[PDB]
Amino acid sequence: MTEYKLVVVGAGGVGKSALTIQLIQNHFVDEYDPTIEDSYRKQVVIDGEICLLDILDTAGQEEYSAMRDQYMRTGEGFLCVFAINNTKSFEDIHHYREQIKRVKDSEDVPMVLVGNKCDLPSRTVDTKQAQDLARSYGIPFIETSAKTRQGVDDAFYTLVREIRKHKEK
Ligand SMILES: Nc1nc2c(ncn2[C@@H]2O[C@H](COP(=O)(O)OP(=O)(O)O)[C@@H](O)[C@H]2O)c(=O)[nH]1
Ligand SMILES: [Mg+2]
Repeated sequence: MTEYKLVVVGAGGVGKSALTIQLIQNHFVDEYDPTIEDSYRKQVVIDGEICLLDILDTAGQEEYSAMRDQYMRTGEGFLCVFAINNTKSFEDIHHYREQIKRVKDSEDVPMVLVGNKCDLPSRTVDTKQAQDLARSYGIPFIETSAKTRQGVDDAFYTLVREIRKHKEK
């Protein structure tokens, strides 16, 4: 069966680890070592196709590790994550998209913009802002909550759909 290599990137503390653990293990972790970068694997059914997901949950401390460049070169799709209560994390998104495009040496890279923590009442990044950004990038935008599981499957599954279309060119 097809294996899709997904990489989750974003500013520290936006919920990259919580989103992945919720997707893989169906539970909300409220504190996960922020220096730990690992890979998680899950078999899922997306649009009737059985496939395997290999997800890399990046950590900022591990960026200049020997394996980061391998997982970056091997990654087919990227989840660009920000938190809706973190204005700076949203403002940083452009750096991550630029880095991925630079490494892939490609303008068109399968990507999805994710606004995490949508369960929280305090929101400093409005949905209109993220929608405008994703539309200018030509990528989907999905609101998620690792706590309540809202949008978690949709975020990862859409990235898989983005990967499939890129393959069919
Ligand atoms: N309320 C809420 N808190 C979250 C959500 N996602 C992550 N968090 C919390 O935000 C903090 C940082 O999460 P973490 O996964 O370690 O972020 P990371 O540094 O990107 O890996 C942790 O305390 C999480 O419990 C969410 O969807 N809702
Ligand atoms: Mg983490």
